[PDB]
Amino acid sequence: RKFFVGGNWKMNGSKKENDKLIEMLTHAKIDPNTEVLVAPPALYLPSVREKLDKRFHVAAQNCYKVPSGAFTGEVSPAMLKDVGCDWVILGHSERRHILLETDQLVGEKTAHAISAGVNVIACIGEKLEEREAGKTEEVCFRQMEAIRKNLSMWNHIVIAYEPVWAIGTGKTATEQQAQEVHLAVRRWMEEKVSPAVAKSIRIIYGGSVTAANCRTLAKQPDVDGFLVGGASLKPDFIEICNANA
Amino acid sequence: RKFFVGGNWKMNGSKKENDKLIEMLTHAKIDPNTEVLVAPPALYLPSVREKLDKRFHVAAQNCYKVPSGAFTGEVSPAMLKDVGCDWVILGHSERRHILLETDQLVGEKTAHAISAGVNVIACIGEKLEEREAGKTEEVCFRQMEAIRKNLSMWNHIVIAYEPVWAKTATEQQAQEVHLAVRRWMEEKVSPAVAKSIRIIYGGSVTAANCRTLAKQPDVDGFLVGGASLKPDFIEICNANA
Repeated sequence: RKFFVGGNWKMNGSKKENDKLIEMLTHAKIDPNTEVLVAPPALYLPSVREKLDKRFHVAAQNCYKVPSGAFTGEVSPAMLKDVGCDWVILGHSERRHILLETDQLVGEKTAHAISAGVNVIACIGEKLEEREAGKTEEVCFRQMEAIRKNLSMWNHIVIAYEPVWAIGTGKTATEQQAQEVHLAVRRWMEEKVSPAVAKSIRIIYGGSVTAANCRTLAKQPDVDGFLVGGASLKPDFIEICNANA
Repeated sequence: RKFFVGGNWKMNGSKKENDKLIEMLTHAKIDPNTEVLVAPPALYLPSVREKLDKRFHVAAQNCYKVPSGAFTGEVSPAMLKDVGCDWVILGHSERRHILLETDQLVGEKTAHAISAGVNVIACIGEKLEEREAGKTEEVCFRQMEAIRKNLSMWNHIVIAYEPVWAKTATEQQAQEVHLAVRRWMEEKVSPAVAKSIRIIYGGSVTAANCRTLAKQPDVDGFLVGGASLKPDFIEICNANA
Protein backbone atom coordinates (compact mmCIF):
# COMPACT_ATOMS: atom_id res chain seq x y z
CA ARG A 1 0.00 0.00 0.00
CA LYS A 2 1.36 3.43 -0.95
CA PHE A 3 1.80 5.81 2.00
CA PHE A 4 -0.75 8.61 1.78
CA VAL A 5 -0.63 12.00 3.48
CA GLY A 6 -3.45 14.50 3.02
CA GLY A 7 -3.40 18.01 4.46
CA ASN A 8 -6.86 19.31 5.45
CA TRP A 9 -6.50 23.09 5.64
CA LYS A 10 -10.05 23.35 7.11
CA MET A 11 -11.38 26.95 7.22
CA ASN A 12 -7.96 28.53 6.76
CA GLY A 13 -6.62 30.21 3.65
CA SER A 14 -5.94 33.44 1.78
CA LYS A 15 -4.19 34.30 -1.48
CA LYS A 16 -1.13 35.36 0.54
CA GLU A 17 -0.92 32.39 2.89
CA ASN A 18 -1.81 29.86 0.18
CA ASP A 19 1.09 31.12 -1.96
CA LYS A 20 3.49 30.67 0.95
CA LEU A 21 2.25 27.10 1.51
CA ILE A 22 2.48 26.28 -2.19
CA GLU A 23 6.05 27.53 -2.33
CA MET A 24 6.91 25.42 0.72
CA LEU A 25 5.43 22.29 -0.90
CA THR A 26 7.00 22.99 -4.29
CA HIS A 27 10.53 23.36 -2.91
CA ALA A 28 10.41 20.71 -0.15
CA LYS A 29 12.29 17.41 -0.31
CA ILE A 30 9.46 14.88 -0.07
CA ASP A 31 9.67 11.09 -0.15
CA PRO A 32 8.87 10.21 -3.79
CA ASN A 33 6.94 7.14 -2.53
CA THR A 34 4.45 9.29 -0.56
CA GLU A 35 1.13 10.21 -2.15
CA VAL A 36 0.51 13.83 -1.08
CA LEU A 37 -2.81 15.72 -1.09
CA VAL A 38 -3.88 19.18 0.07
CA ALA A 39 -7.45 20.36 0.68
CA PRO A 40 -7.97 24.15 0.54
CA PRO A 41 -11.24 26.03 1.12
CA ALA A 42 -13.52 25.84 -1.93
CA LEU A 43 -12.92 29.49 -3.01
CA TYR A 44 -9.25 28.64 -3.57
CA LEU A 45 -9.51 25.19 -5.21
CA PRO A 46 -9.08 26.35 -8.83
CA SER A 47 -6.14 28.66 -8.06
CA VAL A 48 -4.33 26.17 -5.81
CA ARG A 49 -4.79 23.49 -8.48
CA GLU A 50 -3.28 25.81 -11.15
CA LYS A 51 -0.23 26.67 -9.03
CA LEU A 52 0.67 23.23 -7.65
CA ASP A 53 2.31 20.46 -9.74
CA LYS A 54 0.23 17.35 -10.50
CA ARG A 55 2.53 15.44 -8.11
CA PHE A 56 0.19 16.96 -5.50
CA HIS A 57 -3.48 16.10 -5.29
CA VAL A 58 -5.91 18.93 -4.56
CA ALA A 59 -9.13 18.02 -2.76
CA ALA A 60 -12.35 19.75 -1.84
CA GLN A 61 -13.36 19.60 1.82
CA ASN A 62 -16.99 18.67 0.98
CA CYS A 63 -19.41 18.22 -1.92
CA TYR A 64 -23.05 17.24 -2.49
CA LYS A 65 -24.81 14.17 -3.89
CA VAL A 66 -26.18 15.20 -7.34
CA PRO A 67 -24.53 17.07 -10.25
CA SER A 68 -26.72 20.17 -10.05
CA GLY A 69 -29.91 21.50 -8.52
CA ALA A 70 -31.63 23.71 -5.97
CA PHE A 71 -29.08 23.34 -3.16
CA THR A 72 -27.99 26.85 -2.25
CA GLY A 73 -24.40 26.84 -0.93
CA GLU A 74 -23.50 23.34 -2.16
CA VAL A 75 -21.03 22.23 -4.83
CA SER A 76 -21.08 19.02 -6.83
CA PRO A 77 -18.38 16.52 -7.90
CA ALA A 78 -19.04 17.57 -11.53
CA MET A 79 -17.95 21.12 -10.56
CA LEU A 80 -14.84 19.75 -8.84
CA LYS A 81 -13.82 17.97 -12.05
CA ASP A 82 -14.62 21.13 -14.06
CA VAL A 83 -11.95 23.04 -12.06
CA GLY A 84 -9.39 20.24 -12.31
CA CYS A 85 -9.76 18.71 -8.83
CA ASP A 86 -10.15 14.94 -8.53
CA TRP A 87 -10.46 14.44 -4.75
CA VAL A 88 -12.95 15.23 -1.97
CA ILE A 89 -13.02 14.72 1.80
CA LEU A 90 -16.44 13.43 2.92
CA GLY A 91 -17.83 12.69 6.37
CA HIS A 92 -15.20 14.66 8.32
CA SER A 93 -16.09 14.70 12.01
CA GLU A 94 -16.67 18.46 11.90
CA ARG A 95 -19.29 17.97 9.19
CA ARG A 96 -20.94 15.08 11.04
CA HIS A 97 -20.97 16.57 14.54
CA ILE A 98 -21.08 20.35 14.02
CA LEU A 99 -22.84 20.62 10.64
CA LEU A 100 -25.11 17.63 11.38
CA GLU A 101 -24.46 15.40 8.33
CA THR A 102 -26.00 11.92 8.73
CA ASP A 103 -24.35 8.57 7.97
CA GLN A 104 -26.76 8.10 5.06
CA LEU A 105 -25.95 11.51 3.58
CA VAL A 106 -22.20 10.81 3.78
CA GLY A 107 -22.76 7.48 2.04
CA GLU A 108 -24.89 9.04 -0.71
CA LYS A 109 -22.29 11.76 -1.29
CA THR A 110 -19.49 9.19 -1.40
CA ALA A 111 -21.26 7.04 -3.98
CA HIS A 112 -22.10 10.05 -6.16
CA ALA A 113 -18.56 11.46 -6.05
CA ILE A 114 -17.16 8.09 -7.12
CA SER A 115 -19.79 7.90 -9.88
CA ALA A 116 -18.63 11.31 -11.14
CA GLY A 117 -14.98 10.20 -11.20
CA VAL A 118 -13.81 11.96 -7.99
CA ASN A 119 -11.65 10.04 -5.47
CA VAL A 120 -12.94 10.15 -1.88
CA ILE A 121 -11.32 10.31 1.55
CA ALA A 122 -14.19 8.91 3.61
CA CYS A 123 -13.97 9.81 7.31
CA ILE A 124 -15.31 7.73 10.24
CA GLY A 125 -14.84 7.70 14.00
CA GLU A 126 -16.46 7.53 17.42
CA LYS A 127 -17.00 10.08 20.20
CA LEU A 128 -15.93 9.67 23.83
CA GLU A 129 -19.37 8.64 25.13
CA GLU A 130 -19.52 5.98 22.39
CA ARG A 131 -16.03 4.68 23.13
CA GLU A 132 -16.72 4.54 26.88
CA ALA A 133 -19.93 2.59 26.21
CA GLY A 134 -17.93 -0.02 24.27
CA LYS A 135 -19.34 1.11 20.92
CA THR A 136 -16.13 1.90 18.98
CA GLU A 137 -16.67 -0.91 16.45
CA GLU A 138 -20.45 -0.52 16.34
CA VAL A 139 -20.09 3.17 15.39
CA CYS A 140 -17.22 2.77 12.92
CA PHE A 141 -18.95 -0.20 11.27
CA ARG A 142 -22.28 1.64 11.02
CA GLN A 143 -20.60 4.60 9.30
CA MET A 144 -18.82 2.24 6.89
CA GLU A 145 -22.01 0.26 6.20
CA ALA A 146 -23.72 3.48 5.10
CA ILE A 147 -20.92 4.01 2.58
CA ARG A 148 -20.92 0.39 1.42
CA LYS A 149 -24.71 0.48 1.00
CA ASN A 150 -24.34 2.62 -2.12
CA LEU A 151 -20.80 1.68 -3.31
CA SER A 152 -19.95 -1.08 -5.78
CA MET A 153 -16.22 -0.28 -6.14
CA TRP A 154 -13.50 0.78 -3.74
CA ASN A 155 -10.43 1.46 -5.90
CA HIS A 156 -10.93 5.24 -5.56
CA ILE A 157 -11.55 5.33 -1.77
CA VAL A 158 -9.22 6.11 1.14
CA ILE A 159 -10.64 5.61 4.68
CA ALA A 160 -9.66 8.10 7.43
CA TYR A 161 -10.19 7.13 11.07
CA GLU A 162 -10.78 10.12 13.39
CA PRO A 163 -10.56 9.37 17.12
CA VAL A 164 -13.18 12.00 17.94
CA TRP A 165 -13.08 10.76 21.55
CA ALA A 166 -9.53 12.19 21.66
CA ILE A 167 -9.86 15.14 19.26
CA GLY A 168 -12.79 16.59 21.16
CA THR A 169 -11.56 15.99 24.69
CA GLY A 170 -7.88 16.75 24.90
CA LYS A 171 -7.06 13.09 25.47
CA THR A 172 -4.27 11.58 23.49
CA ALA A 173 -4.68 8.34 21.55
CA THR A 174 -1.72 6.01 21.66
CA GLU A 175 -0.31 4.41 18.52
CA GLN A 176 -1.52 1.08 19.91
CA GLN A 177 -5.08 2.40 20.13
CA ALA A 178 -4.95 3.72 16.55
CA GLN A 179 -3.54 0.43 15.23
CA GLU A 180 -6.31 -1.48 17.00
CA VAL A 181 -9.03 0.54 15.25
CA HIS A 182 -7.29 0.45 11.87
CA LEU A 183 -7.03 -3.34 12.16
CA ALA A 184 -10.74 -3.68 13.02
CA VAL A 185 -11.71 -1.48 10.07
CA ARG A 186 -9.50 -3.49 7.70
CA ARG A 187 -11.04 -6.75 8.95
CA TRP A 188 -14.48 -5.26 8.31
CA MET A 189 -13.43 -4.52 4.73
CA GLU A 190 -12.11 -8.06 4.37
CA GLU A 191 -15.42 -9.42 5.75
CA LYS A 192 -17.95 -7.14 4.08
CA VAL A 193 -16.20 -6.31 0.81
CA SER A 194 -13.33 -8.66 -0.06
CA PRO A 195 -9.85 -9.73 1.06
CA ALA A 196 -8.34 -8.11 -2.05
CA VAL A 197 -9.93 -4.74 -1.32
CA ALA A 198 -9.00 -4.95 2.36
CA LYS A 199 -5.42 -5.69 1.34
CA SER A 200 -5.27 -2.68 -1.06
CA ILE A 201 -7.25 0.05 0.65
CA ARG A 202 -5.41 2.81 2.51
CA ILE A 203 -6.63 3.47 6.04
CA ILE A 204 -5.16 6.78 7.23
CA TYR A 205 -5.09 8.21 10.73
CA GLY A 206 -6.88 11.47 11.41
CA GLY A 207 -6.17 12.14 15.06
CA SER A 208 -3.65 14.79 16.00
CA VAL A 209 -0.44 14.30 14.00
CA THR A 210 2.58 16.56 14.33
CA ALA A 211 6.27 16.20 13.59
CA ALA A 212 6.58 14.89 17.17
CA ASN A 213 4.43 11.74 16.80
CA CYS A 214 4.16 11.02 13.07
CA ARG A 215 7.02 8.51 12.83
CA THR A 216 5.74 6.28 15.65
CA LEU A 217 2.20 6.31 14.18
CA ALA A 218 3.48 5.62 10.66
CA LYS A 219 5.25 2.40 11.67
CA GLN A 220 1.97 0.75 12.75
CA PRO A 221 1.16 -2.06 10.28
CA ASP A 222 -2.43 -0.98 9.50
CA VAL A 223 -1.81 2.80 9.49
CA ASP A 224 -1.18 3.83 5.87
CA GLY A 225 -0.76 7.55 6.31
CA PHE A 226 -2.48 10.59 7.73
CA LEU A 227 -5.27 13.09 7.33
CA VAL A 228 -3.49 16.03 8.94
CA GLY A 229 -5.26 18.95 10.60
CA GLY A 230 -3.53 22.10 11.83
CA ALA A 231 -0.05 20.87 10.99
CA SER A 232 -1.12 21.03 7.30
CA LEU A 233 -0.55 24.79 7.45
CA LYS A 234 2.96 24.53 8.89
CA PRO A 235 6.43 23.23 8.04
CA ASP A 236 5.54 20.15 10.14
CA PHE A 237 3.59 19.01 7.08
CA ILE A 238 6.81 18.14 5.30
CA GLU A 239 8.10 15.99 8.16
CA ILE A 240 4.75 14.19 8.26
CA CYS A 241 4.92 13.52 4.52
CA ASN A 242 8.32 11.94 5.26
CA ALA A 243 7.14 9.98 8.32
CA ASN A 244 7.35 6.51 6.71
CA ALA A 245 10.82 6.88 5.17
CA ARG B 1 -35.56 52.59 -1.72
CA LYS B 2 -33.28 51.42 -4.51
CA PHE B 3 -34.69 48.41 -6.37
CA PHE B 4 -32.57 45.28 -5.86
CA VAL B 5 -32.49 42.08 -7.96
CA GLY B 6 -30.29 39.14 -6.98
CA GLY B 7 -29.83 35.99 -9.03
CA ASN B 8 -29.18 32.89 -6.92
CA TRP B 9 -27.59 30.33 -9.25
CA LYS B 10 -27.79 27.65 -6.50
CA MET B 11 -25.82 24.49 -7.36
CA ASN B 12 -25.53 25.28 -11.05
CA GLY B 13 -22.41 26.37 -12.82
CA SER B 14 -19.39 25.43 -14.92
CA LYS B 15 -16.75 27.41 -16.79
CA LYS B 16 -18.76 27.07 -20.03
CA GLU B 17 -22.17 27.93 -18.58
CA ASN B 18 -20.83 30.72 -16.39
CA ASP B 19 -19.31 32.30 -19.49
CA LYS B 20 -22.70 32.23 -21.24
CA LEU B 21 -24.36 33.83 -18.19
CA ILE B 22 -21.62 36.47 -17.93
CA GLU B 23 -22.03 37.33 -21.60
CA MET B 24 -25.80 37.54 -21.07
CA LEU B 25 -25.31 40.03 -18.23
CA THR B 26 -22.69 42.00 -20.18
CA HIS B 27 -24.83 42.35 -23.30
CA ALA B 28 -27.94 43.33 -21.34
CA LYS B 29 -29.28 46.83 -20.88
CA ILE B 30 -30.33 47.02 -17.24
CA ASP B 31 -32.14 49.94 -15.55
CA PRO B 32 -29.24 52.00 -14.15
CA ASN B 33 -31.26 52.61 -10.96
CA THR B 34 -31.47 48.88 -10.15
CA GLU B 35 -28.89 47.16 -7.98
CA VAL B 36 -28.03 43.77 -9.55
CA LEU B 37 -26.34 40.79 -7.90
CA VAL B 38 -25.45 37.24 -8.97
CA ALA B 39 -24.42 34.38 -6.65
CA PRO B 40 -22.38 31.59 -8.27
CA PRO B 41 -21.16 28.42 -6.53
CA ALA B 42 -18.17 29.08 -4.27
CA LEU B 43 -15.64 27.41 -6.62
CA TYR B 44 -16.45 30.03 -9.25
CA LEU B 45 -16.68 33.18 -7.11
CA PRO B 46 -13.15 34.50 -7.85
CA SER B 47 -13.40 33.96 -11.61
CA VAL B 48 -16.95 35.34 -11.94
CA ARG B 49 -16.00 38.43 -9.91
CA GLU B 50 -12.90 38.94 -12.08
CA LYS B 51 -14.91 38.65 -15.29
CA LEU B 52 -18.03 40.69 -14.42
CA ASP B 53 -18.01 44.48 -14.42
CA LYS B 54 -18.23 46.02 -10.96
CA ARG B 55 -21.73 47.30 -11.82
CA PHE B 56 -22.77 43.78 -10.74
CA HIS B 57 -22.37 42.47 -7.22
CA VAL B 58 -21.01 38.95 -6.87
CA ALA B 59 -22.19 37.04 -3.78
CA ALA B 60 -21.44 33.80 -2.01
CA GLN B 61 -24.42 31.51 -1.37
CA ASN B 62 -23.30 30.90 2.25
CA CYS B 63 -20.47 31.61 4.68
CA TYR B 64 -19.62 30.87 8.30
CA LYS B 65 -19.59 32.94 11.52
CA VAL B 66 -15.84 33.35 12.37
CA PRO B 67 -12.85 34.24 10.15
CA SER B 68 -11.04 30.91 10.47
CA GLY B 69 -11.05 27.66 12.40
CA ALA B 70 -11.63 23.93 12.40
CA PHE B 71 -14.74 23.95 10.20
CA THR B 72 -13.96 21.58 7.35
CA GLY B 73 -15.99 22.58 4.27
CA GLU B 74 -16.85 26.14 5.42
CA VAL B 75 -15.68 29.55 4.15
CA SER B 76 -15.56 32.89 5.97
CA PRO B 77 -16.37 36.52 5.13
CA ALA B 78 -12.64 37.26 5.36
CA MET B 79 -12.09 34.79 2.47
CA LEU B 80 -14.91 36.38 0.48
CA LYS B 81 -13.22 39.79 0.76
CA ASP B 82 -9.87 38.21 -0.11
CA VAL B 83 -11.26 37.14 -3.52
CA GLY B 84 -12.99 40.49 -4.10
CA CYS B 85 -16.56 39.55 -3.14
CA ASP B 86 -18.47 41.68 -0.66
CA TRP B 87 -21.92 39.99 -0.56
CA VAL B 88 -23.35 36.77 0.89
CA ILE B 89 -26.80 35.09 0.97
CA LEU B 90 -27.52 33.75 4.47
CA GLY B 91 -30.41 31.69 5.82
CA HIS B 92 -31.76 30.53 2.47
CA SER B 93 -34.62 28.05 2.87
CA GLU B 94 -32.54 25.22 1.41
CA ARG B 95 -29.86 25.77 4.05
CA ARG B 96 -32.38 26.01 6.91
CA HIS B 97 -34.58 23.07 6.00
CA ILE B 98 -32.37 20.66 4.02
CA LEU B 99 -28.96 21.41 5.56
CA LEU B 100 -30.41 22.04 9.06
CA GLU B 101 -29.10 25.54 9.85
CA THR B 102 -30.80 26.98 12.95
CA ASP B 103 -32.18 30.49 13.48
CA GLN B 104 -29.36 31.19 15.94
CA LEU B 105 -26.66 30.11 13.48
CA VAL B 106 -28.13 32.30 10.72
CA GLY B 107 -28.14 35.24 13.12
CA GLU B 108 -24.55 34.65 14.18
CA LYS B 109 -23.41 34.36 10.55
CA THR B 110 -25.30 37.52 9.62
CA ALA B 111 -23.80 39.57 12.47
CA HIS B 112 -20.30 38.31 11.69
CA ALA B 113 -20.48 39.00 7.95
CA ILE B 114 -21.72 42.54 8.63
CA SER B 115 -18.91 43.07 11.16
CA ALA B 116 -16.42 41.91 8.48
CA GLY B 117 -17.67 44.44 5.93
CA VAL B 118 -19.62 41.93 3.81
CA ASN B 119 -23.17 42.86 2.79
CA VAL B 120 -25.90 40.31 3.59
CA ILE B 121 -29.12 39.16 1.93
CA ALA B 122 -30.82 37.60 4.97
CA CYS B 123 -33.55 35.11 4.07
CA ILE B 124 -36.73 34.31 6.02
CA GLY B 125 -39.93 32.47 5.21
CA GLU B 126 -42.51 29.92 6.32
CA LYS B 127 -43.35 26.38 5.16
CA LEU B 128 -46.75 25.21 3.91
CA GLU B 129 -47.88 23.67 7.19
CA GLU B 130 -46.85 26.85 9.00
CA ARG B 131 -48.80 29.10 6.62
CA GLU B 132 -51.89 26.88 6.83
CA ALA B 133 -51.59 26.98 10.63
CA GLY B 134 -51.72 30.79 10.59
CA LYS B 135 -48.06 31.04 11.65
CA THR B 136 -46.56 33.09 8.79
CA GLU B 137 -45.90 36.09 11.03
CA GLU B 138 -44.86 33.99 14.02
CA VAL B 139 -42.24 32.19 11.92
CA CYS B 140 -40.98 35.25 10.03
CA PHE B 141 -40.76 37.28 13.24
CA ARG B 142 -38.92 34.52 15.10
CA GLN B 143 -36.42 34.35 12.25
CA MET B 144 -36.02 38.15 12.17
CA GLU B 145 -35.50 38.26 15.94
CA ALA B 146 -32.49 35.95 15.62
CA ILE B 147 -31.08 38.13 12.82
CA ARG B 148 -31.83 41.36 14.68
CA LYS B 149 -30.65 40.35 18.07
CA ASN B 150 -26.98 41.27 17.68
CA LEU B 151 -27.14 43.60 14.68
CA SER B 152 -26.53 47.29 15.30
CA MET B 153 -26.45 48.61 11.74
CA TRP B 154 -28.76 47.88 8.86
CA ASN B 155 -27.27 49.81 5.92
CA HIS B 156 -25.58 46.62 4.60
CA ILE B 157 -28.56 44.25 4.97
CA VAL B 158 -31.25 43.24 2.50
CA ILE B 159 -34.16 41.10 3.75
CA ALA B 160 -35.50 38.40 1.39
CA TYR B 161 -38.90 36.84 2.07
CA GLU B 162 -39.14 33.31 0.61
CA PRO B 163 -42.59 31.74 0.68
CA VAL B 164 -41.24 28.22 1.08
CA TRP B 165 -44.93 27.20 1.21
CA ALA B 166 -45.30 28.00 -2.50
CA LYS B 167 -48.87 26.33 -4.63
CA THR B 168 -48.70 29.84 -6.16
CA ALA B 169 -48.12 33.05 -4.20
CA THR B 170 -50.11 36.08 -5.33
CA GLU B 171 -48.83 39.65 -5.37
CA GLN B 172 -51.34 40.38 -2.59
CA GLN B 173 -49.87 37.62 -0.42
CA ALA B 174 -46.31 38.82 -0.94
CA GLN B 175 -47.30 42.43 -0.22
CA GLU B 176 -49.05 41.32 2.95
CA VAL B 177 -45.93 39.68 4.37
CA HIS B 178 -43.53 42.41 3.23
CA LEU B 179 -45.74 45.01 4.91
CA ALA B 180 -45.85 42.97 8.12
CA VAL B 181 -42.05 42.63 8.17
CA ARG B 182 -41.61 46.36 7.51
CA ARG B 183 -44.01 47.22 10.35
CA TRP B 184 -42.06 44.82 12.60
CA MET B 185 -38.88 46.74 11.70
CA GLU B 186 -40.62 50.02 12.64
CA GLU B 187 -41.35 48.78 16.17
CA LYS B 188 -38.32 46.59 16.83
CA VAL B 189 -35.53 48.61 15.16
CA SER B 190 -36.70 52.09 14.09
CA PRO B 191 -39.03 53.78 11.59
CA ALA B 192 -35.99 55.23 9.80
CA VAL B 193 -34.48 51.78 9.23
CA ALA B 194 -37.88 50.39 8.22
CA LYS B 195 -38.38 53.06 5.56
CA SER B 196 -34.94 52.49 4.03
CA ILE B 197 -34.41 48.73 4.26
CA ARG B 198 -34.98 46.68 1.09
CA ILE B 199 -37.33 43.72 1.48
CA ILE B 200 -37.10 41.58 -1.65
CA TYR B 201 -39.36 38.72 -2.70
CA GLY B 202 -37.81 35.28 -3.15
CA GLY B 203 -40.70 33.10 -4.16
CA SER B 204 -41.08 31.86 -7.69
CA VAL B 205 -40.24 34.92 -9.81
CA THR B 206 -40.56 34.79 -13.59
CA ALA B 207 -40.58 37.23 -16.49
CA ALA B 208 -44.36 36.80 -16.48
CA ASN B 209 -45.01 37.91 -12.88
CA CYS B 210 -42.11 40.21 -11.96
CA ARG B 211 -43.77 43.47 -12.99
CA THR B 212 -46.94 42.77 -10.98
CA LEU B 213 -44.84 41.87 -7.95
CA ALA B 214 -42.59 44.92 -8.38
CA LYS B 215 -45.49 47.41 -8.24
CA GLN B 216 -46.31 46.39 -4.69
CA PRO B 217 -45.40 49.23 -2.32
CA ASP B 218 -43.36 47.09 0.09
CA VAL B 219 -41.70 44.78 -2.47
CA ASP B 220 -38.27 46.25 -3.25
CA GLY B 221 -36.94 43.63 -5.65
CA PHE B 222 -36.29 39.93 -6.00
CA LEU B 223 -34.10 37.02 -5.06
CA VAL B 224 -34.45 34.92 -8.24
CA GLY B 225 -33.93 31.17 -8.41
CA GLY B 226 -34.05 29.14 -11.62
CA ALA B 227 -34.79 32.12 -13.86
CA SER B 228 -31.39 33.60 -12.90
CA LEU B 229 -29.86 30.99 -15.26
CA LYS B 230 -31.94 32.14 -18.26
CA PRO B 231 -32.34 35.29 -20.39
CA ASP B 232 -35.53 35.82 -18.37
CA PHE B 233 -33.23 37.22 -15.65
CA ILE B 234 -32.75 40.47 -17.58
CA GLU B 235 -36.50 41.10 -17.83
CA ILE B 236 -36.76 40.55 -14.07
CA CYS B 237 -33.88 42.99 -13.46
CA ASN B 238 -35.91 45.53 -15.48
CA ALA B 239 -39.20 44.83 -13.66
CA ASN B 240 -39.28 48.23 -11.90
CA ALA B 241 -38.81 50.26 -15.11
